[PDB]
Amino acid sequence: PQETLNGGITDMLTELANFEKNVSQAIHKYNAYRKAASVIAKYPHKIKSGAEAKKLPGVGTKIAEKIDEFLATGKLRKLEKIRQDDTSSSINFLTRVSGIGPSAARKFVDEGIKTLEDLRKNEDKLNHHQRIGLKYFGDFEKRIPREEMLQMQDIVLNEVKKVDSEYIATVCGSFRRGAESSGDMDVLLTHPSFTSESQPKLLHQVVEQLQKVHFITDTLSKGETKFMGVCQLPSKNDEKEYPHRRIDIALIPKDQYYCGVLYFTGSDIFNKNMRAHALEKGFTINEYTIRPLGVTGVAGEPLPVDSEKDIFDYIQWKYREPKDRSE
DNA sequence: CCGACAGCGCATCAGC
DNA sequence: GCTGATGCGC
DNA sequence: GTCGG
Ligand code: NA
Ligand code: NA
Ligand code: NA
Ligand code: NA
Repeated sequence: PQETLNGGITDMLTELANFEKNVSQAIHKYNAYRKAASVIAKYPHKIKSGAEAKKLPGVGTKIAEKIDEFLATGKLRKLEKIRQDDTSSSINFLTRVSGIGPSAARKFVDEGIKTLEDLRKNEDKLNHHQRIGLKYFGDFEKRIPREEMLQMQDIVLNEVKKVDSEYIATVCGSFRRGAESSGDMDVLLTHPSFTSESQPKLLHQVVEQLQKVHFITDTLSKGETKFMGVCQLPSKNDEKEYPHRRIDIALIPKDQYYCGVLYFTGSDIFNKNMRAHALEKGFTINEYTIRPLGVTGVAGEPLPVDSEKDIFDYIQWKYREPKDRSE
């Protein structure tokens, strides 16, 4: 629905969510507020009272009260107060830097480091990830047009195949469901040589090649199975340079690849439904495998999965195009 | 009433 | 030095 | 903060 419908309420709950996560370090309250904000964001009527809102799953007594105060006064005293709070607002803000979580943000503010400028001034107090996060603070908050995602995909698929044409790489996330923009790029990689029962350089060789053609520009973390870093499309020679983007690359055993593609394609709501449906059919589906459940609930050995559809077939679901997995 | 609310890789800390 | 915990991100 | 065993 139009954001003007209940935007004031959903904005309020999202702000409350952020303070719970970043300042109070109450992750479950953060999630409670987010869930309330989502269910309301989807509600196709302008809410007139807290009681009305309380009918929606995830909206309880306290949020109903807050909605009543917001409807009557156009604000919430508690939120107004924390907004103006120098320490709390700075803590909340610093967590926007990738690599600075609630613990680091609190420590920085405790010692008088409150702004990006302060961070810029205190490099030796930042770890590698945090320096990269500061360096690209603005770029990381920008979204990526699908057209750019397509150019990025072109490069990733090309270089992967160049390293070894037996690699399989899939760009997942909402991009794969056809979204018009992305927050970052999520690449799942496999190779027939690598199974759950079977090399510690399969990922490295790919990351290296992407660095050699100057696509990958920085590394946040790199192990044998997961890479997280930064990339940038080549500039059109005279055109303004593209923003640096977050890209993750994960190596997954071949026998677990398609479970991974399904999972990381989502959406999150689709995943919940498919997993439920799988249960009532006597299957357990997670990120890695689908397994049968015996009559007393004992999980059997993972079943053979050679495609996304193999998974749909097990639980008697008709195959669903990623474009159709909004829920 | 009171516990669940996901789980795991990687970088780094804390303890030995 | 080694192991396990913690912070962080997803 | 909300849900539910
Ligand atoms: Na409710
Ligand atoms: Na952060
Ligand atoms: Na953040
Ligand atoms: Na080849």
